[PDB]
Parts: sequence; structure tokens; C-alpha cells
Amino acid sequence: TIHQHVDESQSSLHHTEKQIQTFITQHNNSFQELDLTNHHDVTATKRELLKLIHQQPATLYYELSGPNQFITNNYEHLNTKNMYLFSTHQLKFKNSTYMLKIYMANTPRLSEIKKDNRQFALIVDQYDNILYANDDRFTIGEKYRPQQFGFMNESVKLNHADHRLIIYKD
Amino acid sequence: TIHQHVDESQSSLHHTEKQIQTFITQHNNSFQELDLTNHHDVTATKRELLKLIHQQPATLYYELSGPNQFITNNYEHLNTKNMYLFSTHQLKFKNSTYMLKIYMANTPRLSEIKKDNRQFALIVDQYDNILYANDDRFTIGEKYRPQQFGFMNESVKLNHADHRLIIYKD
Amino acid sequence: NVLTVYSPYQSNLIRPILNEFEKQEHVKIEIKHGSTQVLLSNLHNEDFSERGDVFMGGVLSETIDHPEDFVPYQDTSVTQQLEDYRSNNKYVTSFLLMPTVIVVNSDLQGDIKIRGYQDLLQPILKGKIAYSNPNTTTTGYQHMRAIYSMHHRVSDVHQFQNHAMQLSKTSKVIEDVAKGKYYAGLSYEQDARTWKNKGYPVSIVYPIEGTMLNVDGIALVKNAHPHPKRKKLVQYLTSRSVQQRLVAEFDAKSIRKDVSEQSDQSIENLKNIPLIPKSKLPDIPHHKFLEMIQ
Amino acid sequence: NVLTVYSPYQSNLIRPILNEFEKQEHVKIEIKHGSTQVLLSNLHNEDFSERGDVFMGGVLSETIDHPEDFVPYQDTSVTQQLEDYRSNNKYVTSFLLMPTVIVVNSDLQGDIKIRGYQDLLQPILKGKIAYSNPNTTTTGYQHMRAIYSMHHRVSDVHQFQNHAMQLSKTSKVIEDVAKGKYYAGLSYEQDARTWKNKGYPVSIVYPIEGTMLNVDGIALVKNAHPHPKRKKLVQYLTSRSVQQRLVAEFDAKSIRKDVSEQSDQSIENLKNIPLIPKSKLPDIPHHKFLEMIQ
Ligand SMILES: O=P(O)(O)OC[C@H]1O[C@H](O)[C@H](O)[C@@H](O)[C@@H]1O
Ligand SMILES: O=P(O)(O)OC[C@H]1O[C@H](O)[C@H](O)[C@@H](O)[C@@H]1O
Repeated sequence: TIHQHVDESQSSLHHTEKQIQTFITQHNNSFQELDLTNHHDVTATKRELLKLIHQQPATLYYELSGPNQFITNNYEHLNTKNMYLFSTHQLKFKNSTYMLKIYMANTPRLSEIKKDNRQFALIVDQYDNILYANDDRFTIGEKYRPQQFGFMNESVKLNHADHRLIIYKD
Repeated sequence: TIHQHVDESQSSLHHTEKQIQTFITQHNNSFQELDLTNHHDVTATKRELLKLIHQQPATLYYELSGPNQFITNNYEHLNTKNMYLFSTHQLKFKNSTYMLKIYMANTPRLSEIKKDNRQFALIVDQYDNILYANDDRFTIGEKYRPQQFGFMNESVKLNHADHRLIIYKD
Repeated sequence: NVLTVYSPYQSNLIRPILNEFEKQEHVKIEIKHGSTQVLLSNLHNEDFSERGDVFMGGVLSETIDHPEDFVPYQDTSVTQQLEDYRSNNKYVTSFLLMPTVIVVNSDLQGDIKIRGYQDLLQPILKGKIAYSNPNTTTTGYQHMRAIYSMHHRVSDVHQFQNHAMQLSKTSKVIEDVAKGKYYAGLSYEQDARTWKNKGYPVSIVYPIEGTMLNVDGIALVKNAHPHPKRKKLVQYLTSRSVQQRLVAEFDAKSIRKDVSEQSDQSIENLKNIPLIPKSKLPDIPHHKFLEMIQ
Repeated sequence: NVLTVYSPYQSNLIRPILNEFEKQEHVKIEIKHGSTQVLLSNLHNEDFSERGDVFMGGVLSETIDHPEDFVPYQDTSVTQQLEDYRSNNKYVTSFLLMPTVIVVNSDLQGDIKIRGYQDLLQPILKGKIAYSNPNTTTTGYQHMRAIYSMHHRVSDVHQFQNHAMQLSKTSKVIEDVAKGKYYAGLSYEQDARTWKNKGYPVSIVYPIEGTMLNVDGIALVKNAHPHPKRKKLVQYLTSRSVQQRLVAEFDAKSIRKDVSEQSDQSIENLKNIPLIPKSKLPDIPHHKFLEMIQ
């Protein structure tokens, strides 16, 4: 049911965020010794980043930016404005600090219920700003006003931020 | 003597410039098939660039700039502001256009007469802007005025630009 | 709880900066949109206990017919505002400078010349000009004044109104001129830039005869239980850092002395616009003028 | 072949843009630097056939004692210049707006207050203030007018001159203040900004009692064989794109209506500077005033 889908999604995103934090902790004592102008160390960063992406059912895209470097697995160059921003980190990389952004484009679960059940998903912050939408009626950056709409919905707070996941129908 | 040294240096830089034209031509049909986001093709460009750097006696530094790429053999990060800008090129690299700048820091002939003869060098354009100096009393980007100029000197036009090589004694 | 704001501004201008205030002060801000005078009329009939807290946008210093619906106030920052546009009304704090413009479709214009209001009267442009109801909108009313201020003839206003199609909403003028339904229209800078930046064939004309400059205001609404953050909002909107932003990010024209303008791309700087001076600016109050021209 | 230019400006301001003119018109431009009045005297005694072609910089509309040494001329662009600063002199075209400022060493300042000419008279600051010879420089002379215009008392000019050290060159004032040899000095905006940007502990003060604003000019020099490109140079320096240059790259204040100002740091925009109005602006001519404060 919808209530089951939000619990499972919340728990899955929590596990996901949990793994990101584990990644950043582990490798802090591994980055300070890597140089991202060296093609052997860049390969080492991609391998670890892609390893993380695929320990997860959710579809995630990383952006590692800094001085004359842009590293990502968004090979088709999808617009990040339509994706959920999951986290952000500043990593010390010997030669400079590089910013790491993790984006969530979709989940196999949310993609499945949207296809089979027409149950859509929203993520909103405490001021009703829309941070994620797979329904074309809503667009990220705008406001979600629940009163304008009549839907079945169940919502839940996510552990990693003051955000609410909303799964709804109609 | 001075007149000998201008001819030999004027001839060395013509030969040098001649070799860079040949490079740019040879690989107009080679570079259009390389992608500088791929670490095998970057190595292919560096190998060709460093081969060029060492086919001639002058000390040269290349800068290949573009979208999230900066490639150079200026590993100690010397200030290019003190180097003779010598040629510029826009190259088509499949994924984008990259600007290639070639800088001359010194030549073994000018370094030699500076040490053995105290003969220094200037390169100036038709408006007397200084484009190169190995004498600390002149600085690139400023002007040289042959009024205040009180030295022994011979000058010659360089083939590749409206520039003049001046070797002078103090 | 929720801090409600009445505004005729388009969301794309005020929503981003109010958002920055929401998560700076931990407040929810709701915006009630609509034409200036429609909001003021709906507000007037609204119960004291159901009224919002703040009104921003519109030429408030000159078109509030019901002062009793507002609280006297002026921010401490008026000292840093441009002397000529400081509010001399105790209910309104000045907030932005907004040129009113003529917007021209450059695909349709051809060789027709549109340099001001008189050119809009070329018989070839009859039925192909749009404007917004001067009774309900700040934009239509301010344009009618400027038309009147050309030669101070009410016949000029009527000749235009017979020559042009009246619309209900200011934002409908630029949209329909931008999409090629009208050759030109009367609008405002900030809504014309908006449509021009999306790629539409929109030319911004500052009328030579004279350009009306709108001094947008902010006013506290008189209600039963005012929101405790609402005075912080007024101080926030008149702060330097927010003005600098409005300038930098939206090309708005700031009310403050200490905020310089920004550079070109079809939005002229103030000193290069042909503004109606204090001299030729008609004197008549709001309701009088609407009745005079109807 | 060579197009010679007299300028009191520092090279770091004019050499780059004049270089761009050399490349665009295929001309060699030589600059003859010096204090404003020294150049005008050297020029006056200079033989007709050895005179340069162009004079740029200094308050030319107010301090040329020998009009016959120049050719009347004003560019076609005066139409686009700010009304209040258009030159009413047929030999001078207006080029830039340059505030005169007090520069304070913030390492030495401590808690002393410096907000104007009157504060420079605190006995603690005796012998620790620097300024440039008003007989030879535009900067000293324009500051003496500003000191005089406070309360129109020649005693104020003399009290300052007794209180401060006079220097031969304007550029020596900011240099020595910046390096900690003087607590404060009387300079102008661009020279202070130059040193502030290099990292020196320099605070720029616009005197509250009334800031003098210099309207820099450009004038054609009367000589035997004027360079054929010198009128192209004047149009170039007053052009919108070059002015947009002086603004973006150097923080200069443009003379044109259609060039906006720039949001810089610790440099104020014109509308936030306490300028002396044309009202209180002393009248007496240059030579007269100088003889009066001797
Ligand atoms: O014309 P309205 O529908 O009343 O909208 C009014 C808007 O445009 C006017 O020109 C004002 O300058 C703006 O401050 C206001 O946001
Ligand atoms: O040494 P000077 O004659 O004062 O030259 C420096 C002058 O350059 C510019 O023209 C400024 O407008 C003057 O305020 C400044 O004083």
C-alpha cells in the first residue's frame, strides 16, 4: 500500500544516506593523499564513487567539482535541476578542496509504483519548497500547497534532513 | 658578436615557429578524433606535445585550456607573464574547442651570451610594447623607448609576427 | 504562524527572495497574487481577523484609497534611500523603482516606428495595441497618466483607448505581445525583461514624450494579530544586501543610495531614460483621475 | 608618426586603454607625465613645432590659464554625457568624474577620528598629514577649494597648511600614507584604490563637510602639424565601450548617461558621496584663488 511504500522508501533512503556518510569517513584518510591531476588517482576516485553508486537500489549521480576538474557518472548529461539533491560534501584532495554533490534521479520503487499504480512522489522541505517530483504537474523549486490539491497521500520525515517524502494518488 | 647572435636566434625561432605550424597541420586530421575527457586520448595529446617541446632547443611551455581541462608542462607553475607569448591556436577536439598557447621562457643561445657576454635580449612589437626580457630592468607588458635607450644593439624582424628581436650590451 | 503577503509582483521576482527570508527567520510566507487594486479591494472587505500582514508592490504611496486598513510605519533605512523617491506617506516605505515601458514585437514591427505614445496612434496600429484595465492595475493607471501628461489633454487618453484592446491583467499584455497576437503593448520593465530573456522577440521602448517611473511601496496591513516577524520582513526587503541581490539577479532598480545600477542589455539606466520630471507630473488624485477619464 | 599625449594620470590607468587605441588605429602614442600645471607650463613655453597633440586628465575646464595654446573642439558624444558635468568650455571635453578623498592609514589611525577636513586639524595629527602642492597639482588645489568651501574662511586653508606636510607630487601622498609615514593624506579616488588593492592598510574617506568632485577633461593642443588621428582619439576616449572599460576594469566613474556604475568595495557610488553642490562651489578663478591662499 501507499503507507507501506513510504516506510520502505524512508528506510531505503536512510540506508542510502548511511552509506554516503560511511564513504566520506572511510576515505578521508585516503583522499588527503590523492591528487586529482594524476590519472591513476582519478581512476581510484571513480572506482570508489561508482562502487558506492551501485551498493544502492536508488539511481544516483555524483558531481565532483573543483579546480579544472568535473567528474560525474551523468554521461547522458541529464539536467540536475530535476533531481533531488541528497547531499553535499567538501573533500580535501591533497592538491585542493573538491565539492561532491550526490543527486537522486529516481528509485526502482518509486518508478514502479508510478508506472503500475499511478502513485507519484514528492519531497518537500519544512517551507513546502518542492525538492523532488516525478509528477509533471509539480516542478522542483516551486511550492507544494496541499490545499490546492485533493489526493490520497501518506508522508514521512527523512532522517538526513528536515524533508518530507510524500507518496500520493489521484 | 651581437650581429651574429641576432641572426642565429632569429633563425632558431623561425625554425622553432616552423615546427609548430607543422604540428598544428599534422594533427588537424588527428586531433578531431580525440576526446580529452578520456584518459587514453589525453596521454595521446601529451605525448605529441612533449615530443614537439623537445624537437627544438628553446625552452617552451604549452598551455592547453578548455572545458574543465588545463594541460601544461609548466609543472613548477612559473609565471607565464614573464614569458614570451609566441603562438596561439584554437583546436577542434571532437568534444570541444581548446586553446593552445606556446610560451618561450628562454633559449640556450640567449642564456649563453647573457652569462658570457652580458648581452641581453628584448622582443618588442611595432608599438614598442615589451613582449620578452631577460634583463630585470625591463618588464614585459610595459614599453621600451629607444630614446632612453642607450646601449649597443642590433635588431631583426621575426618571421612569424610583427615583432623585433633586440640583443643589446650593457 | 504563516506570514501572508499581498503582492501584484510575479512570483519569479519575489518568490526567491522571500524564500531566502523563510529559512533565515524560520517563517512560512504565503503570497496572495492579483492586480493591485483588486487585492486592495478584497483586502478592504476582508475581516480584521482574516487579513494578511504585509502588502508589497504597486504604487502604494499614491493609490491606497483606504489608509485605515494599514498601520503607520517606516523603516529606519529611509535615511539610505534616494531623496527624490523617499515616501512622504506614513503607511508606505519605498522599495523599488520600476519604469513603465512600451513593449514592441520586433517580428511584427517591420518599419513602423514606435518611439512613444504618439506613435502608438498611427492608424496602421489600430486594434493591434494592448493595455491593462487602468481601474484595477497599477500598470494601466500609470500609463494613462503618462499619456495624459504628454500634452495634458484627456482627448489623448480616449484616442488611445479607442485605438487599443483593454485586457484584465497586466501580465497578459506582455505574454500576448511576446507571442505575436499584438504589435505592441503597455507594460513594465521587469516583466518585459522576463519575456525577453526567454527568447521572445520583445523590444523595450521608454517613451520619449515622457516615461512614468513607478515607486513601488511596502505597507503593513492592519489585522487582529500581526505576525511578529513582519517588521523584520520590511527591514529585510529594504536592506542593502537584498537590494544588491535584486540588482544583481533581476536587474531591478534599487531604492537605496548605496546600491549602484547594473549594466545594460536593453534595460537602460535611469539617467538615460526620458523620465517625466516632477514638473510635468500631473497632480490629481487616484480616484479623481479614473473618474475624469471614464 | 607619433601621437603625443600629456596626462597627469598614472600609467596604470591610461596606458592599457591607449595601447588598445594604438592597435586599433595603427598609431604610436607617447605619454608625457607630470603634475597638471607643470605640463601646462612646459607646454606653454614649448615651441609650436615640438608640441604634442592631446591633453587628457586634470580639471581642464577650470585651470587652463592659457586658452590660446589649445584648439576649440567638443566631441559629438557630449549629447550622451551627464547634463550636470557637460563642459561649458569650447577647448575641453569632459572625460571622467573623479572624487577627491582623504586617505587614512588604518594601522596608524587607531581611534582617531577622521571624517573630514575639520578632523584633520586635531592637534594629535600635527605633522602627520600630507598633501600635494596646490600651485602645481590638480589635487592640492581642488582640496584647498574644498577646505575653503567648508565655511568660506581663508583661515581654514592656512590652519591646514600649518598642520600638514606639503609634497611635490600627488602620487607621493598616497604612497607614503600607504607605507605608514603619514597618518592621512589628501589624494583622489583612483590613486587610493590602486594602493588599497595592492594590500596596503588604506581607508578612503569622503569628507562629510563637502567632497570636491573633479570633472576631468580632454583638450586638443595647438601645434604646427596635428596628428590626423587625434580627433579619433577623443571620440574613442568618450565612447561608450571605452567608458564601460574605465568602469569595469578600473572602477572609474563614467561621464556618460548610458554607462552604469559598478558595485565595488569601499568605493562609493556617486549618489552616496557627500558632494559639494554647485551652489556652495567656490567661484574665484584659479590664479586668483592661488594668490589668495599664499
Ligand atoms: O499592474 P498590476 O496587475 O497591478 O501589477 C503591478 C505590477 O506592475 C506595476 O507596474 C508595478 O510597477 C509593480 O510594482 C507591480 O508589481
Ligand atoms: O598630480 P596631479 O596634477 O594632481 O594629477 C593627478 C590628477 O589626475 C586626475 O585628473 C584627477 O582628476 C585629479 O584629481 C588628480 O589630482
